[PDB]
Amino acid sequence: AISIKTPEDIEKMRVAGRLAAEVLEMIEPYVKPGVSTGELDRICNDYIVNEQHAVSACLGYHGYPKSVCISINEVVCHGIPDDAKLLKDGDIVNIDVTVIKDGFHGDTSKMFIVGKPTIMGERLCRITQESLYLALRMVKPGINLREIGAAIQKFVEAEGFSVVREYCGHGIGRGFHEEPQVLHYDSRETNVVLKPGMTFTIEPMVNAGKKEIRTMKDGWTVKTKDRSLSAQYEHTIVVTDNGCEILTLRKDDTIPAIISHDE
Ligand SMILES: N=C1N=NC(N)=C1/N=N/c1ccccc1C(F)(F)F
Ligand SMILES: [Co+2]
Ligand SMILES: [Co+2]
Ligand code: NA
Repeated sequence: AISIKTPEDIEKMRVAGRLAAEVLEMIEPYVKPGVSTGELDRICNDYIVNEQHAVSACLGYHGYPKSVCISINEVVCHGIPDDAKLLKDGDIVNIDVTVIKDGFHGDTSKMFIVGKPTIMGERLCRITQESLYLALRMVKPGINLREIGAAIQKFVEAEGFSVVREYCGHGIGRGFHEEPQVLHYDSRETNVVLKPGMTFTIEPMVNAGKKEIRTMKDGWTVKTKDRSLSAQYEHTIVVTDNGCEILTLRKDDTIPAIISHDE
């Protein structure tokens, strides 16, 4: 029961996506060594609310206590903005912003690397993003979700990394999570054939080591089961008549906003 967004609806996604991508533009300057994840959440929430005049879709969603998730190193997802957590040299850092504005969600996230990169997180972060872009490039009317998922996996495995299975991109709209599920791997289960006007996310979680994850005592923080690094990027898109438009693109992104397969 995939909604097909209207024109007016799609225009609201664009706004909401820009909003969400703008939070992540805003925050980069403040992503330095010595800063606290607790501090960043403070910063993004103030902005979301006061400046952007939007709400976090994070906050109180299943009891989520903070306004953005911010995962570090071997934290895979849903890390908790913690006033005592500080960023060190060498850290790979995901911050996931999801925003509602005028009743539509925008949902995006990115890796920041902090101070002096290391070769390994410099790399895992690169593949992770290329595995998103690869997939972004496949989206068009009549392709199957299954193809996309299979493709992300191969890319990712060929580099000696694994795709986290527990999480998936998703339908998005008036709801955070809508059909379809966007698995980032192959499944006889998946058989979705895309149509002009579906909105959804692509957001592969990629581990440097093995694909097994583990939730912490706090009920929230997911880690690598082998403490290997993990990394994620996410975008929201609309399928178009000839391809896709990416609705949460940033100035720092290197793929076009509009993507066409037509002649
Ligand atoms: N699937 C997701 N893509 N972006 C997000 N923020 C996603 N999920 N967030 C979840 C999922 C379950 C429970 C709580 C959250 C929260 F709060 F981080 F948003
Ligand atoms: Co997100
Ligand atoms: Co998402
Ligand atoms: Na991580």
